[PDB]
Parts: sequence; C-alpha cells; structure tokens
Amino acid sequence: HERLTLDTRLRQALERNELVLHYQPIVELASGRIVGGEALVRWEDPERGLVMPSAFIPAAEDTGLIVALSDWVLEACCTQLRAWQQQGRAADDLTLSVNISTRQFEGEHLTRAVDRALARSGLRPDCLELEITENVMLVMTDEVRTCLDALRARGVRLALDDFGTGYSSLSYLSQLPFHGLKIDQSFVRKIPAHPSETQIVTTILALARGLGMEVVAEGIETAQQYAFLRDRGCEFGQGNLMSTPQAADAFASLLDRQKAS
Amino acid sequence: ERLTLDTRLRQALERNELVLHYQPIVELASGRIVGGEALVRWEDPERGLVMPSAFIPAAEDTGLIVALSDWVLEACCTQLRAWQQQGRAADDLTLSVNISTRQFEGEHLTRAVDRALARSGLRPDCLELEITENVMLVMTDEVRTCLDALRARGVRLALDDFGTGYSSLSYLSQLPFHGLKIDQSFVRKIPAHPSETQIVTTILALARGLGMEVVAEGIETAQQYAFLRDRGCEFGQGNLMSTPQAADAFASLLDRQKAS
Ligand SMILES: Nc1nc2c(ncn2[C@@H]2O[C@@H]3COP(=O)(O)O[C@H]4[C@@H](O)[C@H](n5cnc6c(=O)[nH]c(N)nc65)O[C@@H]4COP(=O)(O)O[C@H]3[C@H]2O)c(=O)[nH]1
Ligand SMILES: Nc1nc2c(ncn2[C@@H]2O[C@@H]3COP(=O)(O)O[C@H]4[C@@H](O)[C@H](n5cnc6c(=O)[nH]c(N)nc65)O[C@@H]4COP(=O)(O)O[C@H]3[C@H]2O)c(=O)[nH]1
Ligand SMILES: [Cl-]
Ligand SMILES: [Mg+2]
Ligand SMILES: [Mg+2]
Ligand SMILES: [Mg+2]
Ligand SMILES: [Mg+2]
Repeated sequence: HERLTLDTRLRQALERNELVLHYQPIVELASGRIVGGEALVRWEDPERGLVMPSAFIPAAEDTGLIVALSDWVLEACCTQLRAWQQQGRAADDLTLSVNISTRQFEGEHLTRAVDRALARSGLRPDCLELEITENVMLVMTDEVRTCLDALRARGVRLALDDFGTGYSSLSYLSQLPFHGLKIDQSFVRKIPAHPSETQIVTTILALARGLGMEVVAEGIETAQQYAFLRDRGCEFGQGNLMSTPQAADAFASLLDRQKAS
Repeated sequence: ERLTLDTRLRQALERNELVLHYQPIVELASGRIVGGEALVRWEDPERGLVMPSAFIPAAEDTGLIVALSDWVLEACCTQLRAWQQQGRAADDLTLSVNISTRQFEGEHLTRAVDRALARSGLRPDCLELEITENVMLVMTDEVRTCLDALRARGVRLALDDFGTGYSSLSYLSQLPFHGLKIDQSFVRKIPAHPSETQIVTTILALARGLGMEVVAEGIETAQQYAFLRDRGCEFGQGNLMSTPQAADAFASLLDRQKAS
C-alpha cells in the first residue's frame, strides 16, 4: 500500500528529472591521487529534500524500476565524465563507476544500455566501470554469462561490490571476467582491532592478487584503517576520511587542485 | 510386486545390511594416514555392494536419511573406539562422517552426536563432521546453534564438496568450520586443465587466508599430489593413496604404518 506510492513517486522523480549524482573520490592509497569516482544517486525531492539511496534503491530493485533509473545513471555519468574531459579537468587516467542491479541482465538489457550511454556521450568505454553485488553469482544464467562477455569485449571493467557480505561460488569467481573487488565497509570499519574482519580483509587482498584483480577498500574512516590497508598492499580506497560523496562541481574542484600539484 | 526401495531400506537397517568403508586421509608432507572418511554402502543380498548414490538420495527425499545417518554416526564411532581399544589407532587418528543438511531439523544432529558418542565412549575430539558447502545458503539460527553446540563439545567440522557450492566470506570467518574439502571434480583435472587449476589455487588462498585446513579430495596422480603439497595443502584423500577400504583392510593399513 504505502510501498506502491513510494515506487510511484520514485517513478515521477525519473519523469521530472529530480535525480542527481554525487561522486566519491576513489584514491590510490600510496600516492593519494584521485584516480576514480563512484557515482551515487540521490533524489532531490521538492517535498522532502535530499533523499538517500538506501531509502529507495532496494524497493526499486524489487519492482523493476531499477532498470530505467540505472539507464539514467549510466547516461548522466558518462556525459559528466566526457564533459570534464572536454573541459580539461579529468586526467586521462580517470574513470567513473556506476552501481548495477542484477535486474539489469533480464533480456540482456545491460549491454544495450551501456552501449547507448557510451554512444550518446562519446565516452571511451574503458573510462566507465561497473559495480555489482557478489550475489550475481547466485543468479548465473547463460543470459548473465552473455552480458559479462559483452562487457569484457568492450573493455568495460566489472567489479564486485560489497565483497564479503554476499555469496560467491569459488569456481565462478575464478572464471568470470571481473576485474576488481571492493572490500565492504563493514569489514574496513573494524580493522585492525577485530581478528575476524581483519583476516577477511587480508584474505580478500590475497584472493585478488591470485585472480589478477584490483582492490578498492570502501568506508575508510580513520588514519589507522588507511595505514593498515596501504601497508598490506590494498591499492585503492574510498572513504569519508579522504572525501565524502561530492556534488559534480565540488568533485571537479578536487580534480582541479590535483592537476595544479 | 517388488518391494519399494523404501521398504528394502527399512529392512536393511533392521537386518544390519549397511556397512561402512573408510578412505584414508593423508598428511601430504609425510604421507601418514591421520584420518579416514566413513563412507556408507548397502550390502544388499539381491545385488551385492550397492553404492550410496543408489539409496542416499532416495533416503533424503523420504526422511529415512535421519535414521540412516544415526546408524552411520554410531557405527563410525563404535569402530574408531574398537581400533583404539585394540591398540591399532594412534592418538591422532580421527574419522569423519558425512552429514546431510536434513539432520538439522529439530536440532536432531546434536542429539544424534551425543547418543553416538555416549554409546561408543568415543572422545568428541576424535570425530569430525563433513557438511556440504551449500549449508551456507540455509544458515538459520537452528543450524547456527547445532554448529556452535558441536564445536563446544570439541567435534571438528569441515565443509565438503568445496568449490561446487556457495560461501559467505563473513560466515567462513565466523562459523566454526575448521577445514574444507576441495571437491574431486576440480582436483582430478589439475594441472592439465588451467581453469580447474585456478579454482584450486583460489580455494587454497581462501583457506590459508582464513586459517582453515584443507583436504584435497580425488588425488589420482603423483603430479596432483606434488602440486598440492608444494602449495601448502595440508591433507589429501584419493585413489592414488588408497580407495575406500572395508574395516579390516583399513585396520591393516594402520598396522603397517605403525610398524614404521
Ligand atoms: N559511513 C560511511 N559510509 C561511506 C564511507 N565512504 C563511503 N560511504 C558510503 O558507502 C556507499 C557506497 O557504496 P555502495 O556499496 O555502492 O552502496 C550503495 C549502493 O549499493 C546503492 N546505490 C547508490 N547509488 C546507486 C545507483 O546509482 N544505482 C544502484 N543500482 N544502486 C545505488 O546504495 C548504497 C548506499 O549508497 P550511499 O548512501 O550513497 O552510501 C555510499 C557512500 O556514501 C565512509 O567512510 N563512512
Ligand atoms: N573419482 C574419484 N573419486 C574418489 C576418489 N577418492 C574417493 N572418491 C569418492 O568420493 C566420495 C567421497 O566423498 P564425498 O564428497 O563425501 O561424497 C559422498 C557423500 O556425499 C555421500 N555419502 C557417502 N557416505 C555417506 C554417509 O555415510 N552419509 C551421508 N549422508 N552421505 C554419504 O555420497 C557421496 C559418494 O560416496 P561414495 O560413492 O562412497 O564416493 C566417495 C569415494 O568413493 C578418487 O581418487 N577419485
Ligand atoms: Cl578414550
Ligand atoms: Mg558501489
Ligand atoms: Mg559497496
Ligand atoms: Mg564427504
Ligand atoms: Mg566432497
């Protein structure tokens, strides 16, 4: 009942272009350089103010609205990176990643939507990177397998988001074309004081090395977490310590100050 | 007018027609037999030695698996106790028993282990339980309670068929599984097949990262044994070393190694 209207309103937000993207710097931990940014959607509701994804993403995942919204995110994100490139603000090494739902494999619609967004923005494919939950391994059909290959063949990097909090098939993990793992922030938050979460993080790092995958740690909140991750060979990180998610202009501000150095 | 497999299986229990074979588990570094996996068979008067694949799946559909696993637990524990008592089992010998996920309904597993240890007098320490990897997809309070209970007793637990199912990293770090068993389907293909080899390499790295022991199942060749030994895989099981053996033939294996 109250859920149906949550969906309806979200649909109207797509209708009226009331979504906005913020971007969180992804950082090379050794050098401090911003080398990437995660696109994160927000809903500027003219009634409720800025509404956060955890309030609407999971419901949209259920009703199938996640697809239309994710088409919008893909387009806006590609356009924005291309705009920054054309304006001389993004260095050549900068990418942006977008969160994808498993609902997007249905009828191979993912491939088509990535292609439309790249074609319309004129963004280079390897500038875009996609992030999906581990749980995609639970729904591994020929259909899903086909999209993974399509994206590899385009150079669009795929990463596993929230790694450690889902279910992985160890055989699939070893076979499929994922290029990166993101250590979930719930483990990062607890290092180095908690053994269980600490050894989870070091195992992930060891898995990634053997699998030829890059690792991004999410949710770095302290100097201590930063130093441990770096000292142990975690390449990249994302967290409020360095920068919260930023509006476009403020993200691009960080780009500008980095170029000056 | 043949009897249903179900009737004939009830009758096998009633007439003591089931039997256990034991496959040695070997410490790769030294080649010493340090355990053995109990594997059930049906010595069926109409057919001879019938493998678990021809009745265990049927018993799982009907709930007769419960009664049947109770038999197995008890026979397995009884047997290790006999060998200990005859002086033939070393202090370090354990035996493992495959447990179906079905045995968790109503916390039956806890009771069935208590009863089998109480009947045989076997120290809980000497018994290991193997549960298929996919127990992690049905991980309820109920299941988490049997496992914590069993670990507290001192019963070792291992994840069987590993790599053919699904795992949560956070569970593996939190659940009381001391070890995992790399599935036979991956091992018999290494290193010739690069895909199954990568799967084994990944699994080894997973286990090492989490401080879990590894049994490689299905070692068929010397090259496979050296591949695993060199990569720190601690334990192995497979036809290269020894096929499943009847109790007496197993007992002779222990006698031979004891005579060093
Ligand atoms: N406490 C703390 N949090 C930090 C820190 N650093 C980053 N985060 C937060 O972690 C979330 C980013 O990771 P996510 O796993 O993709 O998690 C995302 C993602 O699963 C989903 N989501 C967001 N945008 C999209 C989207 O455009 N499409 C889809 N399908 N899902 C999205 O919503 C989730 C939550 O998004 P946000 O609320 O923006 O929350 C963001 C971000 O603000 C830190 O140091 N401390
Ligand atoms: N190709 C190959 N195979 C090898 C090798 N070494 C051992 N094996 C086989 O692998 C099976 C034992 O591993 P499992 O994954 O527990 O697989 C078991 C287990 O899941 C189930 N099972 C066996 N005994 C019991 C039992 O007492 N209770 C329950 N619930 N299930 C059982 O039936 C499955 C099949 O058992 P078995 O037919 O005895 O088949 C045995 C054994 O004969 C090798 O070098 N190469
Ligand atoms: Cl004793
Ligand atoms: Mg993400
Ligand atoms: Mg995440
Ligand atoms: Mg087994
Ligand atoms: Mg197995």
